[PDB]
Amino acid sequence: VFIPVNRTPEMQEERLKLPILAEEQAIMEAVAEHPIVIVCGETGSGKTTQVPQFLYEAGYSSEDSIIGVTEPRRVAAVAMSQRVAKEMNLSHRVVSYQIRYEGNVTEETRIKFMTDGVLLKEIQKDFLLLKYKVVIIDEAHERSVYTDILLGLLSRIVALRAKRHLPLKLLIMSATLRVEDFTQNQRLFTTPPPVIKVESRFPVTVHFNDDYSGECFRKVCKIHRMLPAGGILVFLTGQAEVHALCRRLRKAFLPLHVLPLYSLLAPEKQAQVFKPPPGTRLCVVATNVAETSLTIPGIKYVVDCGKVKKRYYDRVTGVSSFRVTWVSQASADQRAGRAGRTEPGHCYRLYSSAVFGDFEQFPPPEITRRPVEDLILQMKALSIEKVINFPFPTPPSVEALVAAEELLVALGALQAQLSCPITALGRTMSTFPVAPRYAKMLALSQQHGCLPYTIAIVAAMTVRELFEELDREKELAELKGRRARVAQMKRTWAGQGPSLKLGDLMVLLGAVGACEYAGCSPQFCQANGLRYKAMLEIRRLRGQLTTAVNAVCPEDPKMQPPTESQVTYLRQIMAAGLGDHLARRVQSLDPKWKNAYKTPLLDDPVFIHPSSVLFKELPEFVVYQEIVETTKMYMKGVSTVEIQWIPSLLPSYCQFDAPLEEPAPSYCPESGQVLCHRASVFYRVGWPLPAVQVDFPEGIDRYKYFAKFLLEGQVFRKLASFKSCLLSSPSTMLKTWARLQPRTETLLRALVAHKADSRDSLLAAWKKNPKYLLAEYCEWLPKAMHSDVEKNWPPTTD
RNA sequence: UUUUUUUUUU
Repeated sequence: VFIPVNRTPEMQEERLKLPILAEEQAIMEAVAEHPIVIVCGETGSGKTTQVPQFLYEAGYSSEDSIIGVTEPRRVAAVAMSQRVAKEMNLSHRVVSYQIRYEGNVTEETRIKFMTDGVLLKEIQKDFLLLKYKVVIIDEAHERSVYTDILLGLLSRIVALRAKRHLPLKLLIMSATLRVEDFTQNQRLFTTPPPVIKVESRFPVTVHFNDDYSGECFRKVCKIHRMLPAGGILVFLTGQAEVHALCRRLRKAFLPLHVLPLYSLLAPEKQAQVFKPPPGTRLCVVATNVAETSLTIPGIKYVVDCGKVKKRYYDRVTGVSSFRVTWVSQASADQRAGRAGRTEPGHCYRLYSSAVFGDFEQFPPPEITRRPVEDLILQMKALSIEKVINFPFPTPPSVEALVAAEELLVALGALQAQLSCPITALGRTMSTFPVAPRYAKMLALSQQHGCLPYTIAIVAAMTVRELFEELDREKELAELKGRRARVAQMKRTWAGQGPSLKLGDLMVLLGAVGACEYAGCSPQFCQANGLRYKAMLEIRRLRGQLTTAVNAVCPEDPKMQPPTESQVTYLRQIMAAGLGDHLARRVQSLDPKWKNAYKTPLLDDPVFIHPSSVLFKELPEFVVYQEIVETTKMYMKGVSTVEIQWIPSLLPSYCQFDAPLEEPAPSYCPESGQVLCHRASVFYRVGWPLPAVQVDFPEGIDRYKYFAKFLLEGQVFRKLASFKSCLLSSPSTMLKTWARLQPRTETLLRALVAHKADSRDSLLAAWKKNPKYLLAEYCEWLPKAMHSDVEKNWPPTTD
């Protein structure tokens, strides 16, 4: 049971400062008595660090059974692993972190810190989480997509483990007080788990009072002249406000060190905030990064916009947009908490006391605001067929769940309309750590040696804000030259000719290749307008994407430039990934459509993005990565599609009239199926598409054509020897002068009975009984031949 | 056709 730690005297006093220590036996008694415990403790409560220690003291860690702790951030995983390992007297062999592309875990590991996504991937490998006896899910109040999928899954895992008489304990740790979606949720936890509230210790003063930027300049002005020396933090909506206020404040200046903070800021400039100020007071203009991501020790006065920037996905169109709205009360309070963490602090809210009540208490969960295809593909891999049966803490919209299954079926991830389970292709995609669209690109890309190219493109698309912003006399020319420098570079990476057809996606590839060519130089990144932090993240992601692919397909990471054929094959892999994102140029009217494109998903005209390399080229068909609305509805991530590609690449999105007699249907040896040329038209828009070789539609005519090719020996080459001796032509399966011939019906009926319209279908039928078509096939040969046929009847080897 | 990303987990 009990396990020692050997506390050092100096860390003892610190540890005793935190409040949760008093309630240790209370939390440990709850954990023993209940299967699931919810621990609610504000920042500084020390719950995250100490609760794994308590359970370690109670002996939950063991050989097969360890304590796990899941976190939203990578940083919080590693940092927490280190702090606990030092707060206890234990090696990082015992207390470890696992994050995306780094590791710390050993058989010695008894407390494991991890990101929520890492736990999900373990749930894929073993759904029972046998290697865990306790799982702690921390920062549940953040309600990230992975916390939600984890909480719903673990309720089932806890149940499955319990009936196996191997109890798994789940502890849910929340900084905020409200857990209604957990306690009141009948589907998630049939019995409301006990809720433990831990108080913690530096009070925050809140002051209530068109453009939030102006008042903030005033507030920062008024505070600074008036109040004692202490850190100033201002929350602003976006980067340009941050820069507008910093330059404005620098112009304004007794002491003041002005530092702008935003997530994409260069890590060097970022770091300036934490270090204390050089007769100069600290005032930092920041986005939400200061609210959670960064903790600034010297801050004593915060000024609050009252406004957040968020990204909204339109379900009908699929389109994304960036809008500014009122903060949540919890976001408003948490921003205030930043003010007074190591001294009494001041929060001045630029909204009225009345406005604060108008705020939505809790921000909407991140799952409801975005496509959920990645999760459902994960859920389908765990055999969760009925998505609505899943116990979402907050369920996503119906249209969101229906859209996802439509996309995942369209990629081939989910089979077949009564149900759609994961496919073999869908199962291997589930392993890849990227969105299922790019996941299919990866699975599709295992050919022509462009796999590292596609891995690089996908990695460059998955990363956010690849290119440095560089926006908003002699100083303007320095900045303006940089833009022309980066634009010229973007064009240089994307060649002219077939290379330019890959467009923006080629520009990402050429950016990744050029960066790796210079050994990912920070000098190179600043020279060519690439972002250094993003480029490193690109490199790490390519590594993890390359290792994952090797698991699926047994077979030099930093690459060499592609040949023209490779670039066009890259175009086809990308178009197949982005099938739902196809636009056609308009030619015929309204002045709004002069250079526009039309996409079936939305009525409005869409345009190539002005910074895109395909902007002036304006090809007739493109696939876009995403559509973002600002002033117009713009296509970003654009690549060219050759119109004839569409039916062979995106057959699910097309509608074919009838199979064509000219050219006549053929048999495909690789597929094992009947092919035919079919004319097609895109589903909602009505775009005419040429006739191309496509699989023959399922139907009674398909069986006839397959039966013809089988008798000719094309389907199975063992039967090909007999083709000379057949009594009537194989052609009589389609049409015959001998109407009363029974030969053709008997073969066709037997084929229908076993749904044998393909090599794989018939080969399957021969497993269930290997003499399946023997009688019927013999009907087509003279009797003397029958015995030799039966002797080698399976016309398949193996 | 003319560029206006908040924040983060595999």
